[PDB]
Amino acid sequence: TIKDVAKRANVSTTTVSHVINKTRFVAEETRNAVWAAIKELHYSPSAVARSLKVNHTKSIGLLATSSEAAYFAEIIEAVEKNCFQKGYTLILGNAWNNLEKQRAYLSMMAQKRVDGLLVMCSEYPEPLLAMLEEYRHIPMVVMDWGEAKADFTDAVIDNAFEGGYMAGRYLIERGHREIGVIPGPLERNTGAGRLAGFMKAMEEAMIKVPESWIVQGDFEPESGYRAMQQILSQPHRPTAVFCGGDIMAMGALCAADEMGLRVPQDVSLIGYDNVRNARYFTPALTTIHQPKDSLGETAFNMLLDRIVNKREEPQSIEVHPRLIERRSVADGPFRDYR
Amino acid sequence: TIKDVAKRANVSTTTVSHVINKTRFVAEETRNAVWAAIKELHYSPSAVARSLKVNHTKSIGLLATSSEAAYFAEIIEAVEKNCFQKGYTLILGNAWNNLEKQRAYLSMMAQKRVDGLLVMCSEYPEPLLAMLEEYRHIPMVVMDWGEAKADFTDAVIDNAFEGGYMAGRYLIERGHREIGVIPGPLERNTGAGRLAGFMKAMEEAMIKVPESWIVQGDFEPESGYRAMQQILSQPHRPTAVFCGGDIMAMGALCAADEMGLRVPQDVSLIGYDNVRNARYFTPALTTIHQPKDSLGETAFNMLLDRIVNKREEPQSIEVHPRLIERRSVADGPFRDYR
DNA sequence: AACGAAAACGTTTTCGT
DNA sequence: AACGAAAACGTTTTCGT
Ligand code: HPA
Ligand code: HPA
Repeated sequence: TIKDVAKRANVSTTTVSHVINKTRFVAEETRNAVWAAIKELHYSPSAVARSLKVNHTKSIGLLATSSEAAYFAEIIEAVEKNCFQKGYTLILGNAWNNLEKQRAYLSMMAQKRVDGLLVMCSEYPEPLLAMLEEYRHIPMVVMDWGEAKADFTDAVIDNAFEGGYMAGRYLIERGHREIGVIPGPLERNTGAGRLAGFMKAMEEAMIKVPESWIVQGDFEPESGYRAMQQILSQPHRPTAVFCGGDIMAMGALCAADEMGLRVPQDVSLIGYDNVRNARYFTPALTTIHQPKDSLGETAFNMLLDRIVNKREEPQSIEVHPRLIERRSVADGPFRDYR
Repeated sequence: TIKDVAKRANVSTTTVSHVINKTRFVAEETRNAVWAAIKELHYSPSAVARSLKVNHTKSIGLLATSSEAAYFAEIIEAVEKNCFQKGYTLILGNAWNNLEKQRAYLSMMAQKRVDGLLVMCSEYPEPLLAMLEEYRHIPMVVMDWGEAKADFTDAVIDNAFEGGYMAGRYLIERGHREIGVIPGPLERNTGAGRLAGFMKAMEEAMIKVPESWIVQGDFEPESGYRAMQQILSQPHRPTAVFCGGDIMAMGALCAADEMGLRVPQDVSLIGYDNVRNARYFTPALTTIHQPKDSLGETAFNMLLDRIVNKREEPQSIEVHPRLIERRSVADGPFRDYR
């Protein structure tokens, strides 16, 4: 088809290619004539052919977990903005935490020859770290670890522990001493790490968390629902709760209401993530905000770098969570006494 | 690199290619030897080369509006499941309703030579219908129109009007006669069409909607927020409200609460979409459900068809909305009298 | 029986002059 | 000055025998 264009125009394909890519000077007349043809012939230059030669697809592949979850979804929309602006094409793939599913997309990706790879897998067992490393040659960044699990990749780090700590500290300073917590999955950073950040503040204050007050969640609203319930469904209940993710908080909130308990009036609740629409939770949710957009833009960037400036050394950038006060928390019993 | 494999194995690339694609019989011995090499050499067959020849990329491109919005996001996660299972690669692109942005991704897409194109643009002006048709040769389906706007594409249709109608009819039959409505954008099917489905039921019942009771939204929680407010912020207010989308409902709900009005006790509210987590709205939201997943799987399918069975004739499939009763609606003044 | 040799797919790019 | 001819990128596939 470039051949076809060359001929309607009566110049060499070499010519046509030069004008289409402004890669060498071409007389106006010639240049026009080309476009002329380019047009009527209705030509779409082939990226496949092109990549075949120049050696890069100008496309990036996101090997994610899932994409419906608010959290994830916001991150993804961000990464996409960035590919778009720097000319990349996004290939989105959800592995749902399945090794097989993962071994597959990974390979499909390599085969399609993505210029780099963004990794958001949530949980990383040895088996997965292992496949990951077989692709060390394709440049890549992990957007969701706490520390840097490997040497063959870039890492953007969230400081999830200091998020955890901030959350607890707020409750503490608000008068609270009987706190419960519904962490998310311990096999995830945003799961374990937020918890532990919360747990230090507790020890620090000599607050002890009765095991019957800690109930695992899985980031989904339903998990929050059941965990709330189980908490408030007992003789002795805390006055405040730290919930590992906004969406689950949202479920925690529904149950409180269902049991006719008032928030924050009967139970205070603090979440985490600061999802796009936690302000419209009822009540407006007080939570820890995760820089979602910078987590994304920051990831795209270390990758480009590696890609463009051909970097070989691993790198890591920290990002920082911060408290957003809204209306789901009220002073606790000890406020006045400090 | 296939050449490299051929040689470690001492067979022809032709051979290697036959075993890698099981496209002709190869002796075990030979077959093994190949894999052998395939392995140590650590070979990843090139899809780019391959597509270059066989003529198809085995990849589909989603030219969407945005992907953070619950609604959209759920649809997308669906389409992705389907590509994955039928071997396709997904290229996600958000045009945010911008013509330019649209003219771009469209072209980037063609150039990358996607096997087909899924279209979800929300609004379709002539200018966009126009670009769309310049790509009539790349097979495509529009997942969001009400009727079939063109002849050069497939259409999956939602019956949004009969969704609108169902919603109104519920309110009516619950005792309600003073209803307000916050529709979404009239330039969108899910905007206009839901409204009109609602508006017929009204006329049908001789209920009239005071213009001061209809306030445009844009599907975002904030728009619901402002529109609620404006409704309840006036001398005479309705007792029930029909809100064009769940997320905006969610915002409508927050404001009611903020003005200290009770739902459903003070105002009844019915939404639309049945987003994944409307059940955890507070109160659990009564709404019209949109088959999201079938809207997706149904789209992927007409496309495959066109792609695989090489279809030329346009086609359209209807899908059907349905009421989900939860807890945001209560009987109105006229319940007993019917 | 089981496999090779060689052209082609649609570009980009080196050297020409 | 302004442009062409021809090889190459990494596969698949037709005909061989
Ligand atoms: O794994 C996760 N899933 C969903 N939301 C989240 N927010 C933090 N981590 C997660
Ligand atoms: O355009 C839309 N955006 C978001 N949610 C929606 N639900 C129906 N239509 C829409």
